[PDB]
Amino acid sequence: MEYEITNYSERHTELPGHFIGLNTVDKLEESPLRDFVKSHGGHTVISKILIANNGIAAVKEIRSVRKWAYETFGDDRTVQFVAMATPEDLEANAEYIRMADQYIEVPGGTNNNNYANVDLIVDIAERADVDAVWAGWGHASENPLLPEKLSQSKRKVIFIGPPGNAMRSLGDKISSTIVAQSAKVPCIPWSGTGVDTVHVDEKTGLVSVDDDIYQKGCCTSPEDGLQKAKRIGFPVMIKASEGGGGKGIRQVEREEDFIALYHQAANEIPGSPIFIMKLAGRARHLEVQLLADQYGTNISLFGRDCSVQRRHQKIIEEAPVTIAKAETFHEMEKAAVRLGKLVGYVSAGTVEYLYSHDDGKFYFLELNPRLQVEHPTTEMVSGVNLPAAQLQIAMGIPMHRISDIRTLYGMNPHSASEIDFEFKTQDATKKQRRPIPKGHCTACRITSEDPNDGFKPSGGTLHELNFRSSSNVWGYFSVGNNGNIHSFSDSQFGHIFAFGENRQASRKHMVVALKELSIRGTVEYLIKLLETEDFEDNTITTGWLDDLI
Ligand SMILES: CO[C@H]1CCCC[C@@H](c2ccccc2)OC(=O)[C@@H](C)[C@@]2(O)O[C@H]([C@@H](C)[C@H](O)[C@H]2OC)[C@@H](C)/C=C/[C@H]1OC
Repeated sequence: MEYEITNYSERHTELPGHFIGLNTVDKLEESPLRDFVKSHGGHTVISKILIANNGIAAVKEIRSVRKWAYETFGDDRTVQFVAMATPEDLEANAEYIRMADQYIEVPGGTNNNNYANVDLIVDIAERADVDAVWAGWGHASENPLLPEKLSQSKRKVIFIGPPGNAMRSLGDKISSTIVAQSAKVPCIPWSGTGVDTVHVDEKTGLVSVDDDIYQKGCCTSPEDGLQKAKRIGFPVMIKASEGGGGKGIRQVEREEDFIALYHQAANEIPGSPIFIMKLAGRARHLEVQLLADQYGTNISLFGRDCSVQRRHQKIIEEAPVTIAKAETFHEMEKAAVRLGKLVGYVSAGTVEYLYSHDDGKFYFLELNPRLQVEHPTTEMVSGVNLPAAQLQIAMGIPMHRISDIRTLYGMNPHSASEIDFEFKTQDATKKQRRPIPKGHCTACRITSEDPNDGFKPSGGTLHELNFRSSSNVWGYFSVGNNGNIHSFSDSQFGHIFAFGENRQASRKHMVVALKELSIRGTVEYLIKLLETEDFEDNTITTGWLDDLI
């Protein structure tokens, strides 16, 4: 078969070498896959992928890509998958291992010994002679050394995700906020407000902040920090930029406690720079789904509202966002895009925001440089197969030649016409359709207890739920093997996704599914949360669930 043609050869010359793989279209024999990549403007044929993950992540990657492969080439194995298999996963007969076209055994224990071990991943990538590695979420997905070492290999292995430079462009909290401010993204009042000068390596695009600028947002002494705190207004947070987890951080309610608490945080992470920031109160946590190709094009795929949290853990999330005014969320989308373009982002990513419904303002929190477990919420309302889009982007195919994206913008999916994603001109508004979310999706995190008792557990590590009473709901529970904290566990986590024509409908469908599920040997509190007046009226906040407890 033939396709409409895109010639991006000039643009290919500008791309950093780490984007280019070994099997480039120019020196490759004709084939369905090669023809597709070439005609669509891509540079490298990715026909074999190593999955540096397990559980639901590995299963989702395989199913999403194989579905795209089948729809596109009539052969769902056009792009092969190699799996990494720990003794724990092998012993549990994990589905992803059985699904993969091939697999390689790896050491057990915590993930630093396997799925998150960069050197091992690179070694296996070479041994398996793969074209690319997909990490997804968790494990080493956010480790810049992964794409860097993969590209340094003589096998020139591609990373299906953002480049190391993009991940590094957003360093500690201080450097990260300054970069955001340089991209004109509103940030929470802090000791560095106004500091927005960044340095971009004219050759690598790596974004950094010179020491003389970085220090502009740091405290020179406890007394200096107090002065900065007074200006910002109490309560504030004292934070050591090099702080780990919950160390090097202290909330200050009153001036009188500042100095003492400053030393407490400083002493936990000695020598670390310290910055002051206003304390976020009960508000909203919104996310913008970012998708970027290798040619500077960053777009948003609407967003998600994950305000309902417990101990900072997302429990209930929905897409698209509805609490914010349409134009205000569009501003969050645009700011996310500005940031993505600045750090040279590529692939899927999320920009998190703090949003106050009382005054309608929003503030940057962070950019998670990875695809998230709850991504199907966004996939459902946008119609975009995200793992397939990531794969095409990794092959060098531009945003406008990704079929699901063309469909989202109301274009003929077979056409090669350029798309103006910013709708800047009358011509663009004439040939394109502004994306509109299709329906609504509610996602709930669910937990289960399946103690390891010697008895052979139900085969597989991904237990799927096929609801008999609901038509718009799907869910799963997964055995947590080889985590960073637990190599195996009695507890099992998962998610349930429910679709509806609108917020009320998806909510209703979720409740119906949960009730059906509750007829099994957990989700009882979820049903109550979903049927509360506050949730129904959408008057919840980031502190809502914690206040109920
Ligand atoms: C682990 O694999 C599960 C994942 C299900 C995720 C929930 C489900 C859904 C969302 C909301 C409500 C109900 C169900 O989302 C979907 O089915 C949609 C969005 C989606 O993920 O389907 C997958 C792809 C075509 C693509 O990525 C995307 O389509 C654009 C296919 C491969 C389905 C795989 C499933 O296995 C059969």
